Amino acid sequence: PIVQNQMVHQCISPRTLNAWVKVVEEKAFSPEVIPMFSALSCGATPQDLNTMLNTVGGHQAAMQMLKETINEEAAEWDRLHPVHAGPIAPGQMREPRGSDIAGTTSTLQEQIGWMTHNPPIPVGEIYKRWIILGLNKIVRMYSPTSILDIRQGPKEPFRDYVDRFYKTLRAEQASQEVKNAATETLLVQNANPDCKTILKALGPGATLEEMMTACQ
Amino acid sequence: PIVQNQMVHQCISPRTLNAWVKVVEEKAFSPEVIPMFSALSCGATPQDLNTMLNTVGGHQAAMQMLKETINEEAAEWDRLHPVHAGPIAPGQMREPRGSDIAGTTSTLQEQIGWMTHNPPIPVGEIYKRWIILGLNKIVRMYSPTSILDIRQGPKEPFRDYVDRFYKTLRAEQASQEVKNAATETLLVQNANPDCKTILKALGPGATLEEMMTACQ
Amino acid sequence: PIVQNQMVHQCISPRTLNAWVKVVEEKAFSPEVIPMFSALSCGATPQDLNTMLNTVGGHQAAMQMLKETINEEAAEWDRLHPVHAGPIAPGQMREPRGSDIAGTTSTLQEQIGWMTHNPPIPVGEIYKRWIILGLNKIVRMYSPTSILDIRQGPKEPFRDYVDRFYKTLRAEQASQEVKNAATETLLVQNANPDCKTILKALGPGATLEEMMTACQ
Amino acid sequence: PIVQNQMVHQCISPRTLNAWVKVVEEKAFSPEVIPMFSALSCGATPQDLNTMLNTVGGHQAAMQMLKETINEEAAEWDRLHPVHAGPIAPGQMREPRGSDIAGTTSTLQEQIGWMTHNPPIPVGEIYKRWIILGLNKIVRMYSPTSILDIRQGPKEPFRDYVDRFYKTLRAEQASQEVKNAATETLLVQNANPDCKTILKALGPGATLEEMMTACQ
Amino acid sequence: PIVQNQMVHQCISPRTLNAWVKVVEEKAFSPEVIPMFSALSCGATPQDLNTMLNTVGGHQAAMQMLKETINEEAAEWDRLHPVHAGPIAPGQMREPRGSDIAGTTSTLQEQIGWMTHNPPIPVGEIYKRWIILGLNKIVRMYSPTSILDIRQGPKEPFRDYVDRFYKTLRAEQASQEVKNAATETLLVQNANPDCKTILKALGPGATLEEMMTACQ
Amino acid sequence: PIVQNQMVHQCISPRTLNAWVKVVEEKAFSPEVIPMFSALSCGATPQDLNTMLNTVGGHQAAMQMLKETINEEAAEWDRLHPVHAGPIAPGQMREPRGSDIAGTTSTLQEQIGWMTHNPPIPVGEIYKRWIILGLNKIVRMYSPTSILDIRQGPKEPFRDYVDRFYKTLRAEQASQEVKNAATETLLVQNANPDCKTILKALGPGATLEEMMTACQ
Ligand SMILES: O=C1CN(Cc2ccccc2)c2ccccc2N1
Ligand SMILES: O=C1CN(Cc2ccccc2)c2ccccc2N1
Ligand SMILES: O=C1CN(Cc2ccccc2)c2ccccc2N1
Ligand SMILES: O=C1CN(Cc2ccccc2)c2ccccc2N1
Ligand SMILES: O=C1CN(Cc2ccccc2)c2ccccc2N1
Ligand SMILES: O=C1CN(Cc2ccccc2)c2ccccc2N1
Repeated sequence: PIVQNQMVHQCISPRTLNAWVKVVEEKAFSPEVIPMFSALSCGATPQDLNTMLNTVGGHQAAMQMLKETINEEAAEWDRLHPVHAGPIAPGQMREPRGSDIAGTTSTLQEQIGWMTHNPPIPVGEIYKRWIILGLNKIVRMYSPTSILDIRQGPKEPFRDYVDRFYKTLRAEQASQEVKNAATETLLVQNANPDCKTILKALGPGATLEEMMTACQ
Repeated sequence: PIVQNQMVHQCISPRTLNAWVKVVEEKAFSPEVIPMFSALSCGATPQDLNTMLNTVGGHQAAMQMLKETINEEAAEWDRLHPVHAGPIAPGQMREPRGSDIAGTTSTLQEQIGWMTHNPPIPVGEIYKRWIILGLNKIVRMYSPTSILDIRQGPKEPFRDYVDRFYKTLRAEQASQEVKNAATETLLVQNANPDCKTILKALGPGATLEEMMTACQ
Repeated sequence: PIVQNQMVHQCISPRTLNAWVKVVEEKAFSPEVIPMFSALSCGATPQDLNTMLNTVGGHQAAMQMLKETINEEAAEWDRLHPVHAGPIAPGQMREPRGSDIAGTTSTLQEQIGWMTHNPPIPVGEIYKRWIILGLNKIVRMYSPTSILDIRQGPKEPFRDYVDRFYKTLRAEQASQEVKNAATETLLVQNANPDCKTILKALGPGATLEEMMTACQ
Repeated sequence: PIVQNQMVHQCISPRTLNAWVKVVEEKAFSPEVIPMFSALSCGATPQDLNTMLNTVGGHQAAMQMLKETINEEAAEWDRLHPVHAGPIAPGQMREPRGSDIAGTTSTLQEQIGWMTHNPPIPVGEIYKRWIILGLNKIVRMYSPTSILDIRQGPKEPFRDYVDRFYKTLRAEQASQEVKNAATETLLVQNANPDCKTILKALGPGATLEEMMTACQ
Repeated sequence: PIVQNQMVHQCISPRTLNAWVKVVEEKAFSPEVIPMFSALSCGATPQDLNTMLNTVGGHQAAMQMLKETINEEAAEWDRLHPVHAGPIAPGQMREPRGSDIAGTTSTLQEQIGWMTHNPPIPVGEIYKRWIILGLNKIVRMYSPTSILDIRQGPKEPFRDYVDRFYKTLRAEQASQEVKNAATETLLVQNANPDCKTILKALGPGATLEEMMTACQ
Repeated sequence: PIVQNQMVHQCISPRTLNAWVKVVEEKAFSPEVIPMFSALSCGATPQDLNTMLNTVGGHQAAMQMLKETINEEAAEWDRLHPVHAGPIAPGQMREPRGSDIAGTTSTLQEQIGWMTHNPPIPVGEIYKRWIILGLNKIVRMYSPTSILDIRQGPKEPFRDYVDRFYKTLRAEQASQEVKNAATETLLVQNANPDCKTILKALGPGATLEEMMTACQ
């Protein structure tokens, strides 16, 4: 990555490389893997971002969908920021293309130059955005269960049902508005008869704390 | 986080990310997880605090109650510190809102600016307070056992009973006044007949050391 | 803790937090846990000392006896160093109370101010002393076996007997004078008949090396 | 390696040495091992590159093919950059040969001199290129399965088939053009009858996301 | 310990504390534990040396013999370097006693003062010498087998016999002169008849390499 | 070791000490242990080199052959660089002897003085050379199998045979000339009849890549 002490390139650490590989091995495309990807790639160059994706041995269908997302974003970058086709000014910073941000057509030195310019051209953060957009599509793709089939079992603790409910909603990537809203509708409709009766009785404007307390 | 050598942003470490994920995996919302959360989030930006919460794959009912606690606190921040609605002074520090402290509407650069201002606007510590208040509600919620059902078994060592007693009291979050007070009342009432007889005999003003020595 | 490079606050490390939690999990209140507590808390602020104690999930009877020891010491600090009750001199160092040393009524900034004053008011070391005094009472409390029941088995190697003997004496916290003295008395009385005969024959002023060599 | 704080030699870390040995033990010449080799050898001298290859205990047929690749590249370096045969200018930088880049005929000091010259003679990066070219030949060699035998099982989830497909294609080292192209041909021909029918129906210009969604 | 960047006190690391505890748990007083003790205590203060010994939970007979060795050495230090009994010169370095070197009567600050004086009074290294002398007595004590009972089995590879032989000799702490000398005498006498015949035939002045090659 | 930030002594790390001990425990005198020894001893003083060898608990026949190799090299150093026998010039650098390089007769301070002189007297690297020469003799000694008994099994994959072949050749320490030469002779003679027929047909000047491809 690029770190302080002034802004300089540092080798990606064995600890970082290993954490990323292990999390994918243990968690595949469970949603929590995305924020972990983001955090492990703090200060990453495009090269570092390619390194972490390349070190993954499985999930090559995901990696191939991911490349499709990156080309779409690359093409929209190029549509928005076309670069003049002439030869570059001797010893001057060339403008980055989509493929330069994705690190397919840029060197580490070019990447350093952009990310440490004043002001920075933050190619690391631009590419991380493309990748995370791509990873989110995959999370949703690999979400195995519709929220509509998350229903509380006759003998299932309400807390365990809410855990499954909100885990499913996270993979299906319903926004926060739909997370706080489902609280007074689908969460209750999908509750078992006993709890549903208690939750109906509470009235509307019940916090999730109040609902969860109410169903024991 | 933000650390010295002057005050600068540092990437959250793989060691830190992994410790937090593991403690939640092993301990869920056992009370000792909260002080561990606090310590692992030493110097954290709002972004870092969101990162540690986001990296958690389970407990999504807790994470959703947590968001409710954060909105209540956000709203009370906004009620107490309203921000002028105008466009910002070029290159000047804007005042943070509830949502800026919770890191939903603030950038890392804004967060750095606040936390490294002279004097600091300590948005990291303000948000950690909201989160810990939220986590404590959850600890109490997930405390499975009333102190009233913690009673010493006929053949249970007094020390093991006191361990269960004070573990339960910690999850139920009785204050220190009620921890030092329960010593001369509920701890004795909940003791087995043999030990209760010994503890009655000691008289009042017996230290817990004295009680525990007295019951072998 | 507080460390050099000048004296500055540093976050307690994940490695430190984890070592302390694990040692308590593996060793409970075996005496060797105390010197390990001391070493893991090198340079600790009162806050850090509370952090390490708070991160412990079990042993809440011990943690509650510990608080009793800390209040006694707090009260003796207050008896010895009363603080004037007036409002503080603007931007000046207030004097610490018992509760400020125990970190219940002091901020991290106050704690830093004291421990980095010239000369230091070493609140970290004052509190570590209180805690270790408290932990030693607990070690002795949780010592399961009187030295008087440590007797060499008919077929037990003398070395294994001496190991049990001096382990017991450590938990029971006999001073060094009583450790070097027990050598020519209780160690011999508690030996098996065969070894006792050999040890009687050696005469007095036999080193433990000489005794252990003598009993094969 | 060579790192900043100015450009200086640093010992290869135990963490780095161990990561490389373990990845080869776990993954042999699975393609993801190459980008991991590249990342673990960030800032490496030729000596460091020889160190990581030498620390490998198995795969000596691979290590011997690797040496053949390195001699071919060494010979092409020498063909392109012949060095004058005279004795060197006292205290001056000699020009590197193939064998000097491969670290068989160069000292660490010479390697440091080249890699830290202004501008650098980047012998570390030149040698890493030779080695990675050699490692890629081996990956392809050790790829056990033709893409032509990757066909979706009657009851095999389309996602699992695509994973095998694109894993195989990676080991066989088909370029990106042939990865994005196989999408509308061999991936579909190799699908099971049910999915093939669905994929035929989609028409051409279907994204892999669209195909994978379409086959459930 | 005391380290450079000028000479300053550093906290003993969790990694160091844990390595020492584990090596004693795994290896007890096998001779290789002593050089490991020495290396783990690089730059140690007397306090650090007491910390590593105190963190050991077993082997309290050894720890008690160790204290006897330390008092003997302390007494010989005092016999050789008596200290004037007067009160100290305000703000001046007092001379260390045996008990000050063993860290029983000295503070960390005093220890720092001595070890960082110009020239250093190297109390860390003086105490490490006493301790290692004490640990060596214990290694020999706990050596279970006389070299005289190390004899090659009828079917035991000569290499395995030599391994047992020289392991035993190390615990029994025969000097290097007696290690290189035993080569042409006891090693051969203790060999099995077949190998003994081969070794007799070699003649004297045979290297251990030559002997080991000769016996297959 | 000795490291930069100017050239200064650093404690050998717990990580380094542990890596070396573990590699010997897992790999004994498999050839790959030597380059790992070299890499773990980067910047080592003679003292550090003795520390790593001393920390090894087994293989005392090897350690004793090793000492014989070190004395031979010590004696050749003394034959080549005799030292004047007079008393040293006050506060001046004495010349090192064989035994000073092997760290038996030199202090750490003397070792630092030599290795940090301008120019350096590189006693660390001189001793590492002696040791590695000694370790290589042992690797060959402990190589269990002649290359002549490495023959491809009727049903053994050619790749697995070549792996055994070149592993054996590495332990037997045939030079690179004999590794690249054995390719067109012994590798083919030792192949099974089927593969031998294919390899004979290829003709001479076949790469190992070509041979391995040819035998499936
Ligand atoms: O090296 C790389 C480059 N890219 C970007 C890319 C984008 C589109 C097409 C090819 C490559 C990548 C994307 C995803 C996984 C791994 C990688 N590995
Ligand atoms: O990213 C985030 C932001 N917040 C604050 C928030 C507060 C209220 C509503 C939405 C978000 C959060 C809170 C809890 C767990 C995870 C997260 N993750
Ligand atoms: O936060 C804390 C504060 N104290 C001191 C205290 C002293 C007396 C009464 C309450 C608190 C403490 C003591 C022991 C274990 C954990 C803690 N945790
Ligand atoms: O030491 C080395 C040197 N080389 C380069 C070399 C190149 C060609 C011939 C001999 C040596 C090497 C290559 C591959 C694996 C290990 C090593 N180990
Ligand atoms: O704290 C200590 C002090 N000493 C030196 C000592 C020397 C003689 C008598 C008492 C103490 C010690 C020696 C050995 C193991 C542990 C320790 N722990
Ligand atoms: O301390 C040491 C010194 N030497 C050199 C030596 C050389 C020859 C004779 C005695 C000692 C050594 C050599 C090999 C293993 C361990 C060690 N340990």
